Amino acid sequence: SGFRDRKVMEYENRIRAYSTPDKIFRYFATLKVISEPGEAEVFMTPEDFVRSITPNEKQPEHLGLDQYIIKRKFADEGSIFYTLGECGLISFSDYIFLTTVLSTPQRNFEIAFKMFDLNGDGEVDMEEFEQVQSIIRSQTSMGMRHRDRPTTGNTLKSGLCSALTTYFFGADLKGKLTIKNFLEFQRKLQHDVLKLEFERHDPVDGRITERQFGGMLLAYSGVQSKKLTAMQRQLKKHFKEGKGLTFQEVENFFTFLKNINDVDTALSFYHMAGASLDKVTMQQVARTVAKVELSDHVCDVVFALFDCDGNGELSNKEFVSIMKQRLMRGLEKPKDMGFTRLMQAMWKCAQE
Amino acid sequence: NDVKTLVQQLYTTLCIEQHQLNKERELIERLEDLKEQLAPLEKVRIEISRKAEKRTTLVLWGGLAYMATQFGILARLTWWEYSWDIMEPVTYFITYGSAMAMYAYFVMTRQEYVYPEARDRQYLLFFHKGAKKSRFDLEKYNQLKDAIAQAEMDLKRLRD
Amino acid sequence: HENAATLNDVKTLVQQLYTTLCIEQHQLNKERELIERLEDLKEQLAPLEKVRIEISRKAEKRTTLVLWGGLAYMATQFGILARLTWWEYSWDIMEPVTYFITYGSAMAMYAYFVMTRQEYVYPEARDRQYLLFFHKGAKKSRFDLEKYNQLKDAIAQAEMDLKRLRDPLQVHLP
Amino acid sequence: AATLNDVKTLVQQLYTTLCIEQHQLNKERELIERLEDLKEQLAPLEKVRIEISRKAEKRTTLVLWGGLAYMATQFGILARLTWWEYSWDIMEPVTYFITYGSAMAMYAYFVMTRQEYVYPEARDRQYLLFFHKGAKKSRFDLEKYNQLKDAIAQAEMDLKRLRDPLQVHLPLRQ
Amino acid sequence: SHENAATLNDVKTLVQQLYTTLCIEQHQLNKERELIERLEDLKEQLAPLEKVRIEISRKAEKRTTLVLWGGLAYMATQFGILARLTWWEYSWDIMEPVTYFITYGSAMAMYAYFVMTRQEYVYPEARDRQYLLFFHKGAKKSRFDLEKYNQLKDAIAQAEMDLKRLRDPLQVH
Amino acid sequence: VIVTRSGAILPKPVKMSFGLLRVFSIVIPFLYVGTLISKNFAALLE
Amino acid sequence: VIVTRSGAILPKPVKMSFGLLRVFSIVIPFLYVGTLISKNFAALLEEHDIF
Amino acid sequence: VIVTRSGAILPKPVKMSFGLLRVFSIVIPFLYVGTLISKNFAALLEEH
Amino acid sequence: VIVTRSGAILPKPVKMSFGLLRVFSIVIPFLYVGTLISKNFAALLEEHD
Amino acid sequence: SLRKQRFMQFSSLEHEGEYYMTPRDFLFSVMFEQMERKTSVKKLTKKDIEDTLSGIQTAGCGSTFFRDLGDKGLISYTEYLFLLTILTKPHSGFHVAFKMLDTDGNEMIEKREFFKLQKIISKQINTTLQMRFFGKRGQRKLHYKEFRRFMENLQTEIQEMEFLQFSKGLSFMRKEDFAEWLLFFTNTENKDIYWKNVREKLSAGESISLDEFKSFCHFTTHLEDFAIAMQMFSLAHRPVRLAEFKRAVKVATGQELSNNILDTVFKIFDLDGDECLSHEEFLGVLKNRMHRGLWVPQHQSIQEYWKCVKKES
Repeated sequence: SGFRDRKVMEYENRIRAYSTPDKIFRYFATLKVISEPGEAEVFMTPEDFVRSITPNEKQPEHLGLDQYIIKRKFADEGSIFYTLGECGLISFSDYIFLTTVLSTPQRNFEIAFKMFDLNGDGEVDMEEFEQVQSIIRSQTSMGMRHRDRPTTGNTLKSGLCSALTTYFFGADLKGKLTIKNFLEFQRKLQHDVLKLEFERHDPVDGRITERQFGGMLLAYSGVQSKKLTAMQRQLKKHFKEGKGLTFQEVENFFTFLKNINDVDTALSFYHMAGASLDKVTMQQVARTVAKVELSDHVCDVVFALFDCDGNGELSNKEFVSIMKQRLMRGLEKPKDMGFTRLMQAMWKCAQE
Repeated sequence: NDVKTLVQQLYTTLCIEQHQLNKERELIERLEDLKEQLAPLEKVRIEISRKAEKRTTLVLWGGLAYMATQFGILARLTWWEYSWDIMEPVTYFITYGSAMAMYAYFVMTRQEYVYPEARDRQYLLFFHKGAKKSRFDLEKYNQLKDAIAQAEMDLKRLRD
Repeated sequence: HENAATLNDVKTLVQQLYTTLCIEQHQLNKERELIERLEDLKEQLAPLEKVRIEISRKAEKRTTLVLWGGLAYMATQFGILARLTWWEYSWDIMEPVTYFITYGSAMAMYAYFVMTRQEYVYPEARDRQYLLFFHKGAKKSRFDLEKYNQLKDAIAQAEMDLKRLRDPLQVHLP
Repeated sequence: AATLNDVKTLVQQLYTTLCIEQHQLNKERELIERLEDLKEQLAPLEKVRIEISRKAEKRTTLVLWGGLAYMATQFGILARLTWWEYSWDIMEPVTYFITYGSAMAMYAYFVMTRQEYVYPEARDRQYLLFFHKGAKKSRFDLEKYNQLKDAIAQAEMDLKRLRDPLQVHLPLRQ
Repeated sequence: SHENAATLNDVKTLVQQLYTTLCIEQHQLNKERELIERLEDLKEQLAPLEKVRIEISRKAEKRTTLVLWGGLAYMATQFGILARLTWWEYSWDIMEPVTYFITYGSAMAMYAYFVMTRQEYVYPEARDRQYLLFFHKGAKKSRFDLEKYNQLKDAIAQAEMDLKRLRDPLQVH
Repeated sequence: VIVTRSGAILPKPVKMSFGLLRVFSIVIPFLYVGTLISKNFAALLE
Repeated sequence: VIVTRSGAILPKPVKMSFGLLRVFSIVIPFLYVGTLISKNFAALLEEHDIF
Repeated sequence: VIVTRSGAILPKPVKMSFGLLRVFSIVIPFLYVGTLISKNFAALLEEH
Repeated sequence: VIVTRSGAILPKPVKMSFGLLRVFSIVIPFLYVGTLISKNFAALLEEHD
Repeated sequence: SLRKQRFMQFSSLEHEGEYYMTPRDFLFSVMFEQMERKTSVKKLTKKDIEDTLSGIQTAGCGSTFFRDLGDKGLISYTEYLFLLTILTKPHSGFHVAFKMLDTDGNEMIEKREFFKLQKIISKQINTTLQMRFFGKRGQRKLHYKEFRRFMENLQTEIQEMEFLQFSKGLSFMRKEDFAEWLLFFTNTENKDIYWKNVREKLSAGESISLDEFKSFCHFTTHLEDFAIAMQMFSLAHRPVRLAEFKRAVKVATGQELSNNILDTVFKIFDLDGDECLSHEEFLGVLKNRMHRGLWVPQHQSIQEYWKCVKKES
């Protein structure tokens, strides 16, 4: 509002997308426990973590870049974040690890695990799970933008957090982590984060109004108010402007969404197979490629902001392009200059 | 010996009254032909000293426009496209990059970089490089200007 | 010898001239004359030195005012950037705006060098500013600065001439 | 008359030409002596000034050091308070309002005393303040010293001006 | 005479005898000749004390125009270090303090230069001081007796200022 | 310095006619161009 | 600059009467007003806010 | 100043012969050496 | 500049004897008492208040 | 382009004007892709239709039924493009294509929908594959698993029929002509540099079996996965010797190639001493093996390198 509510939220984005993850951590982190004989580490409650990802979310008014709530519980027991730290408090060395798992294709772990794999294929012990973790980290965005800064204590020379080392490698620190239960762990995460992001909408009776779900779907883009006001018109046309959606309703759409690399093919086919895209089209395809059943209400609001302006004809190349960048959250970008990865890129092809 | 000196001094005063009264009528006829050997030559220099002024008055402005684009290149990167944390290490290596040009300019011309001095020296380099093209004799010119100073420094020294 | 004979002859002839022509008193009256044209001249600008001395304090009362209005402004900017920083927008939001008014000065200390062909340094910057506040006032009172500015050149030239006529090393009025 | 006023100057230019050649030997008789009693009178007066200009000179040699220790302490309380206690992102505000705190003191010094504040001139000014105050406390008679220090050079510049008309026999250059 | 008629016409022609029967015109043409002779031998004692100084002022000039470059290499290698250690060897904020405590570490080294030489650090008048320092450091080595040279150079300057003054086109000599 | 050695007050210093407008109208249409050279640069670096 | 051409000590340079007070009476109140102008600008950028 | 006291025009200033060559050939091979001296320093800093 | 108007070499400039030792000694303790007064100050800002 | 032209270069069999195709010259175009095309013009009428479709109703396994139908059968211009995807396109899209255009949960299509299916995969008069897939009058449907198992048959036929081409007409082939088959689509500059090290250290050892050679042809179907494995071995700096190269082909295929072929591909690519394979372009010669592209001319490279950086960065 022309005050430190928009000029700050638009600063939040420029710190969420180009600053070193050390600055991103200690900015969003709020708790700074000193319950020690004089030591001091800084954690972040799980709610802050999801804020450290989604743009257009303002940190509480006072606990900014180095204003912390000094301590001397947070996440539910079933929530994945309880295996971390003490109650839900994410340390730094975990937050950086916890963000390579969230935004890495499932194939990369299928390969990383099956290549070091000291004896067999799919299982790795601890010391092999440090190369694997370090390698996959050395390819993600937040991996090449993180030079250890011991001055502020936020260093990553620690192993895994060790409140989950045992969750993975047993108490003896000897168990060989199979690849199967890991890719289950990751899914347990991505569904847990999708819950926190959902609860950050004040769900009355577990219901989220249609407009608040649209904003939850396009959040990882620029400004598209014109689009959410477009579906705002259809709210009176389809008369479902007082129904909302539940958490299980939205979650199915995001399970469908994990197969976008195939629904792009399906929709493109129907486009060139002489068929007009509408509710009966995508409702069916969600059953034949993703096998997940979508409700009409979700298939109502999607075309309400993705069709050819009032005809239900889903504009594929606009739809897949956005879902491509919202499926993997806004942390696949280079998050750095574009110079060296272009200059040396210019050398190699311009020479021939 | 010493007597030869004083008689020399009292001979001048008996002759210089007709010497100074002569040099006044002699300087004029000697100064005026210069003031006619100068006017046709001055009309050329008064033009090269203006078509070498415009060449160094748009280097002044041009040197300010560069301080404006380089201020719009960074007021756009810092706020709209990129952040400040990614645009700061590059707006220091030019605030220090220029502090390496203001020293490479010194060692290049043995003169410190100051706005008035570095403007005049640039003007001179434009003049001679411009005076060489119109081919008017700068040697005869400047030696007609100092020769006027001579015929003027003494005519003021002839108050008596 | 024979030189001193004629030498004493020219000595004793001109000695009569120096006595029968009242030379000792002649040169004295014209020195009295120029020391008199330096009084009607010093009296001539006296009606102006009591007016220019009024301009040169009015135009000085204003130059010493802009000087403060340059320290106040420099302070009232320190008050903005220190209250828009600590209990307002966080400091890291201002660091890109507190540099575009540091590079904004090194571009306004150059646009001043183009606007008047002399680099911006404080001592001469008030001098050029003093002269402007002078001639603007010297134009309203309408006093002939041209005469005064030329008159005060004759006083300093005549007095230098007089102090040479009375040179204690090259006696002219024994 | 025009026929006789000029010859009056002429014979005036003649009598001096018959007199000044020895009038210099009359002058250098005493001008090399007036320059000699001033010296033996200055020596007791100048033995004080050679002391006043040392007990007010080491008072300004340690303002040069004191001015440098502060410039080092203000660098030692920022090198520990940046890498050990706090972080740079919380010390950057302070170490900018210092850089801007000086640019408001190097300007106050201008409007406070009409100078530029360059190092080699602000030393001597802060030396003269130390000197005169050291001359006033020690009951030094400054007005007599400096006034006596020029008359001892006025004679020196008169003797040298008189040498060349007597050694190489050239006219007086005035 | 009672006027300019005779008494001045006497003294103005009486002087003519002394001017002609004493051969005073040879006195001027020789009192001016002695100066040229007094000036020619001066430019003869200087010629041996000049071919050796012109060697020093070239050895001590190259040894100065080498420190000028040897300050530009520094300001370049202090720019390649920071351009590497700030983009892809460290972060920028690990290298902001280290690159500010030299911007400030110089405003303490160009002040400690002032205190150390009572001079102000600006390029034009701080170069020659190092050139003027390399000269005497070479002069003390080759012991060419600068004390005579610099003084004798004043004589040639002074014993010529009057020569060009003796020939003044206004006065007669 | 205000006055010369003789005491004559120095002549009026010359000001550039509209000298404030002749610079405030060469930085504005050259500050905007400072964006286009960058706005089309990032749109090429992406 | 210490001594003149002829070795006479320069006259004592004149200071500013109440020098270090004329400056504080112009740097302190305007330092405060420097804050008050931003407060009532950002604050009054909300009620009468358009864009 | 442009003109001298009498009114004549000052002589052409002497530009350094092959100026920018000498400049850009002592700043470039000492900007690269300024990089190479850093690469093998940090990579040596993490040892001790 | 370097030579006087007559053409004589200017006199050798005078280097404050032991200029560097005089200068390091006044900037080691002063810089060092600089840290020592910052260490003993943050410990007084957070605990005693 | 060339697809319309290259098909017309070999289209000796035209019926009713429209250029048709038999597998014989069809294979000739794809088996070795250089036959010095001399296809004359001959017109086969309805009499050839009865004989060719009857040839479908005789016999034939995946390997032979296309081969023995040389100078027989019928392939149109469109079906050539569809078959082109079987060799130059991954088998993933055919899955999603069937289960979206079938009878809504059968993975089977009738005679009709196939006509559209040909045009579909192209962007991404009874012919032989028609009656091969349906009845004489379209009695049966086209099950996906029956088409999935079908393309694998042709997938092996193309390799074997060209295996003997490089295998001197014998079931075996030494390591030498394998390299000739390995880099059959090589450059001119580096080709001899390989052949040079082929000349010296590659002893005339044993041969390779027909089945095991096709295993390598199965390995070159998932090389994209293999690009990651060797890339990740660059980050964790380690050689690419047999111990890890075996691990690489293990996950890049699921299966495990025999040592004999791994020995050769080493000796052809161990240009550093059998520890540093040219993995940056070792997969390059595999990826440019069957790509239907060309090298950008230099003056066009003066323009298209602007497009290089747009995608390469």
